[PDB]
Amino acid sequence: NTYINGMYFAPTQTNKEALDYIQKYRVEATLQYSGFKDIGTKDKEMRNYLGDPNQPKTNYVNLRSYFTGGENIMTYKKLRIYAITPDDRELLV
Amino acid sequence: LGDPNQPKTNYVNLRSYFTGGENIMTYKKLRIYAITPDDRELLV
Amino acid sequence: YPKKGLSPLALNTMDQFSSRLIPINYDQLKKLDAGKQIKLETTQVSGNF
Repeated sequence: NTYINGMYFAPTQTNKEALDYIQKYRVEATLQYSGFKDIGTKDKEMRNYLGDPNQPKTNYVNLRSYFTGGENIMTYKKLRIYAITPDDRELLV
Repeated sequence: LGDPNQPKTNYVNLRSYFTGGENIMTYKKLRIYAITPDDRELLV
Repeated sequence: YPKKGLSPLALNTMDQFSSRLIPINYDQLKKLDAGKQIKLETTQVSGNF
């Protein structure tokens, strides 16, 4: 098994300002026991892309710091947006 | 060349660009930005 | 102040005799890091005539 820790999300391209515009992501994923529970919202984090010390800073979703007890697996999940007034969807699998 | 007794020269930090992978020994171009215009320096 | 063609004014200190730059702890730094922005208000102005 491989469990996911987080999502080094949307690497620095040559044309992106929209990653400076969001403040909150909203997760739905399947835990190991009682799968597909709803989890809450948090704020984004800024980290170096892929941990390289000479590489810009992108968004990040620290999936361990949510309202879980267990892990995540390679199954159904959704990743939604809090734009400043409305909701939006960004990632699915 | 990393010598601690050697003058300071230019450097092009190729890891800190918009890549995800590596570079290889094939076709490449490396260009100046002079203060108004564009100009070319290195080709392989 | 300043005039129309000059750069703005910079404030970074908080003493009467200017040392001790303004601090921010860890939670306020992580809130500032996540894209938020602080607001600046004025309260009073004392002057001369």
